[PDB]
Amino acid sequence: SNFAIILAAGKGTRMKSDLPKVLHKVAGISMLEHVFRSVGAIQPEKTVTVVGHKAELVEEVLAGQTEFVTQSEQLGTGHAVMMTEPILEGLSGHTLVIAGDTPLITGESLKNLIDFHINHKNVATILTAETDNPFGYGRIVVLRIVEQKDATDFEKQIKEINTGTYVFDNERLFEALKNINTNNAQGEYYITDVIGIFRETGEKVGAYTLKDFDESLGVNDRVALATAESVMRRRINHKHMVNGVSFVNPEATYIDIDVEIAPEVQIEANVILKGQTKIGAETVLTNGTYVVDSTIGAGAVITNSMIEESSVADGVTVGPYAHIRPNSSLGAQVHIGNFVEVKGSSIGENTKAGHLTYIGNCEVGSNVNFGAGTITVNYDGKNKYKTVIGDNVFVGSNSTIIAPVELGDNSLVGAGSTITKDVPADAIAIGRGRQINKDE
Amino acid sequence: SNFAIILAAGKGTRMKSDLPKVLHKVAGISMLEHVFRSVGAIQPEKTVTVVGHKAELVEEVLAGQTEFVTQSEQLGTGHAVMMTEPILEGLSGHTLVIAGDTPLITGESLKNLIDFHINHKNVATILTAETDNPFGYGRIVVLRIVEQKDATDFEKQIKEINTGTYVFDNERLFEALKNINTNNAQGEYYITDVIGIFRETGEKVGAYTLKDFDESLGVNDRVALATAESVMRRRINHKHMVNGVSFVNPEATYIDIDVEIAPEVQIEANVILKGQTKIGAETVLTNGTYVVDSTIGAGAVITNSMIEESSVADGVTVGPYAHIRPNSSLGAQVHIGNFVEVKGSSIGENTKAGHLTYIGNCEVGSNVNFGAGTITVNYDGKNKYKTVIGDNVFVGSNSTIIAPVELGDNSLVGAGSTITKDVPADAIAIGRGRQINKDE
Amino acid sequence: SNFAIILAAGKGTRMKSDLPKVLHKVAGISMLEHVFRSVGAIQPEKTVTVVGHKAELVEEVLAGQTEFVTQSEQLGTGHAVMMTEPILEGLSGHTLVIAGDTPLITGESLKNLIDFHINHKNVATILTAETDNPFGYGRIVVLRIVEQKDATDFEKQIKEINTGTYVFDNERLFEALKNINTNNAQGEYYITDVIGIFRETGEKVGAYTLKDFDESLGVNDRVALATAESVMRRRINHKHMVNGVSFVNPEATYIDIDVEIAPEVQIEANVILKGQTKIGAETVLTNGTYVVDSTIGAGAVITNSMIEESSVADGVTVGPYAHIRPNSSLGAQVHIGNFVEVKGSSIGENTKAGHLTYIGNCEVGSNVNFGAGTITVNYDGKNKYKTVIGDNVFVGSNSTIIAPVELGDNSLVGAGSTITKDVPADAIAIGRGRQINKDE
Ligand SMILES: [Ca+2]
Ligand SMILES: [Ca+2]
Ligand SMILES: [Ca+2]
Ligand SMILES: [Ca+2]
Repeated sequence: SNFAIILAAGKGTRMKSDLPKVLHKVAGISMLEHVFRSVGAIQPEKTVTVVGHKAELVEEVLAGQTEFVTQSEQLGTGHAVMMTEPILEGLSGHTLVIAGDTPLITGESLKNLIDFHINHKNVATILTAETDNPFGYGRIVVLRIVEQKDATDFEKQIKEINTGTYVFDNERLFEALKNINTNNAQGEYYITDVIGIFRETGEKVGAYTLKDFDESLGVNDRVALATAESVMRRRINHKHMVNGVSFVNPEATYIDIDVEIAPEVQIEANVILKGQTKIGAETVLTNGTYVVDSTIGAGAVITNSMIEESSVADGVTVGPYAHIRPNSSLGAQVHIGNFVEVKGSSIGENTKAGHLTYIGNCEVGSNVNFGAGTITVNYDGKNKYKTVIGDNVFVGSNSTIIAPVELGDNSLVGAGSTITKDVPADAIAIGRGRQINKDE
Repeated sequence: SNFAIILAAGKGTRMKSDLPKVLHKVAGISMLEHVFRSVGAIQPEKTVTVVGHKAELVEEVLAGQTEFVTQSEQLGTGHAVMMTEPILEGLSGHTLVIAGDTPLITGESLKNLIDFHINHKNVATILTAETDNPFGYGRIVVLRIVEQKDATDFEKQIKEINTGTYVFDNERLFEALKNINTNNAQGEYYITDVIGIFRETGEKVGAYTLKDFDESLGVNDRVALATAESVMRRRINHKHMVNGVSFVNPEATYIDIDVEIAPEVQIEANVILKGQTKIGAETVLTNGTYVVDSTIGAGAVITNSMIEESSVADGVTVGPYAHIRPNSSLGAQVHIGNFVEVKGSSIGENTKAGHLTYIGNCEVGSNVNFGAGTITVNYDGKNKYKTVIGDNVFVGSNSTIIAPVELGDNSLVGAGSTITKDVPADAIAIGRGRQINKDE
Repeated sequence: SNFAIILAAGKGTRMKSDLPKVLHKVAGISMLEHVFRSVGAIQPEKTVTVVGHKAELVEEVLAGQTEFVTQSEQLGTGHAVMMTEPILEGLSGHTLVIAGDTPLITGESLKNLIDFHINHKNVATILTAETDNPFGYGRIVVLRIVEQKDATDFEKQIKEINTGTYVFDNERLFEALKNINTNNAQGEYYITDVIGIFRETGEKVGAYTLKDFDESLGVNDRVALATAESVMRRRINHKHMVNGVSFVNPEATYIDIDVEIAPEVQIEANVILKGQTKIGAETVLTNGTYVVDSTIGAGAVITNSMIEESSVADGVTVGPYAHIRPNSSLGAQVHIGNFVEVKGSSIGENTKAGHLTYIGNCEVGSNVNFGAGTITVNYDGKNKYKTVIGDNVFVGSNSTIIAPVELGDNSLVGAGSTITKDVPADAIAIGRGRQINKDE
């Protein structure tokens, strides 16, 4: 009963990019994916995306749930939708035609668009909006969509404009296109021509007006791309605020569309949350914090730090200026202070690494203490090695732990030491020279 | 002659918080405290705050200057103000009734509110404002405050709305409430009912209209809380700019309400100043700088750094990426470079710690030089120790100074050394091994 | 044929600064320089800047291309322009009179201003604009410029105001001033008085209206200075976006007026680019990145780092939290990780310094590897020294390389070592003590 056609064929030269226009991201995902998500709201029985230049590229990612069709020749929107003929020809119902570059339209508006369509038995309904600066846009007279050039000194005053989003009765849509194309006397034909045909035939043409004009934004250049990110950012942050998350400045906090955040979390300005990130209850995120594809538990405090593809338990304190790199896990109540880098290591609960430390490829136990300046070495030039540090070990400041090596439970390393051999449990490893003063 | 009643009883379920609503902060202090500060402007002979859930909590901080009264049962604003009867009953004068959730109202407006009250001998004056979207708010007809539901197809057009802030003649206020409550035929009664009673009795009811509608904002959820921080931020930064402080972007700089800043200071965007912080003349604060409960002198340059509960003299340069922790003091012209952490230490003038260094619990003299990579160790596992470093000492790069220990004036430590014993004045301490090459 | 007079004499007491008002910067250069750049658009045969207090200071920088004249006495704008008499007296043509504190006016508007001037043969044309809050500004009746005080209950309604920018026929301009000054019966005389004289004489006085009122902004205090930076920031970022640069938030990115950025560059919010900075194609700049007077190549990724007066080749990755200091050069595909400081050193291609490292005054070859914690020492107290590190050298973690010293190609340093003597090619230098365990 409901069908959807997504127009996603290049031609976006104002973007000054080699990437297909619809692949440019907005709050974490491509414009095309935001459009697929809105389209899902109408629960279309079938969906077809017309692609073009770098066709496979657009398919080489956001594929699967959707049928694709390629157009090797660009002859306008009419032609583009004509390329979906092989799949929608004959079926009865309602067909939504939408551009892959209008990422701000919501599922709720698409739905209101169809409802209106049916509630008036229209043959075609134009999604429209009102602006005080109609310049350029096609004007809505419903009788006909007058273009800017073909507009009369009078018509150039119509506030209501065409958003380029439509709903047509599937049977008549392909008919009109088939017709226009042959008796067009021109090469390229636009989808708005079909609106012209229903005018001739006296068929019913409705128009749904959007409440918010800004949701109709079509992205043609990077100025409109930034505007899209601005609206999407406000939308995302608004939902988080209604859900109990505090923002010092929601106009300057950057949270991707799929990030999950528990109520009571507090977010200072200029925090960045990307990908599949998740934040537990009562966690505090301070200015400069940057988190990507990670999980942060409840009661944590992340201070001006960078966390990537890692997991952080409840009550962890990180920062300021720490870097938690891929595949690290920080156990409950762990503390990572300033200028510490943790990479590919698991760290047991209550362990502390408060300063200028590098921990890579280690399995670390609980209640371990890393003195300021501790460095793990697990790279020789071609191969890496792992290090095991037991529970309750004390690693003196400015030490160098050279892997492969193991430190047993409760062992201790003296400051300034260089460890090259296993240190047994309860032992004490020292590898530093003796001090020698010299008067005058 | 002037009395004030502050309504601060829970019921804020849209906040999704376990903290009493009025305790949520805006620019450094609770909404309740911003309201107390505005209220002080009318110089009320007596002030009473009606609290409720977590009553003690609200008292367990912002107490002292104000009388509190608890309401174990929530039966509306009428009931809430009725709880202050034991204290304001009988007194003559003017009584301001204000919610603890309207933190943007200024003392100047409260004052204009009273003046208006007296200048018209009103019995009650409603603080009002005009908006183009009156939906939801009580409409002002002065005759009566028509609610959204009880509003006629006509009345729902009144632009002027009720802010919920009022001034009543104290004697008649408690009378009407006492009355309504008994012949109410209902449990809960609203303070706006008193406006209804004065209508019956034909008493004079005025209305003061605020010039700025946004100052009337009542905070019910975290979206309005962010709006309150946005307005308060602009207000605070505006005053600093009029006072000679330059801001690269005052819409994105976060300065708490009590921070003091001398004229000629320059502030880049995204700087955060909290608590009792004070900044001296001509100081430059760059992007990312975060200062809490600290004092910074004149002529300093703080570059992307974090400073907490410390004192910084004139001409100090800090950063980028340095962390000055609690109870540290940096003398005149001291320089702390990148990746340096200073914790609980005093540092004499002209001393320099330019790179990757950790200085904790030390008393440091003047003209000292910390080579890159120097680490102080004053933690054994259960106990801490102090270190004294005299004037003009040179601490070679990558050294480890293990406390307790002392370095005498003009002494010197060789790079890569580990110091465990006192180093006498003018001496030279070395604790590093010898280098051994190996051909091929 | 075209002449220009720039009014830049102090009197800006609301700025609370000891610097001449026009010297305050906006997006990297003084307000005066933005005005010179707009003025150049009219291609003036001669340009004269009237200075005053700290006269030399204004000349001690933005000099050269312009004639200066000092006024030791402040008797108004009429007097100020009278000081340029010695140079413009007698010449025929058109003379633009503009204040050094209106940095937002564009060259395109100045040009439209002259065109209008000539297209109407006016004797004088007032650059005007319309605002809904004319309060304070001089009203435009063209007949006369009525001031706020001398305005009639009616005139105080004129929406069109005087921007203080004018074009006069050079011959008549000095005539009227010469006249007014003698029969003024007052000390100070304003340039708007000349508009009064042409009214008496019945001469033609036109007015060009600006499309954007905000471009007329005169900066008198730091609140308007921030507004100027806000408009200039939007203008600069807009041009970059039209040119192919992506901005996550162009309202919070700080790019100086002369920074050059190649298309396809991606810029996260809160990035700062200053001075003569240049960014190559497809480079990614993340939140917190701060670049000053540097060149970054194509395909680089700068993550939250500070780069000053340096050069960075193609494919370099820097950050997070690295500091590249003055006079450093990073070769192609070099990698500088977190907490690394590079100062005055050249670094060959593919070299890697991934953690907690300080590299100063070194010449480093290609394919070198700096293990975490490596420190170069080239400071003794009064003198500095250089270090040469050949190609393919491996510098073990936590080492100390003490200059002057040299490491030959393919040599290697063992971790925890202190190097004080040259290390020959293919050799292996070790300077660490031996580890000694201790049971229980
Ligand atoms: Ca274990
Ligand atoms: Ca001393
Ligand atoms: Ca070579
Ligand atoms: Ca070290």
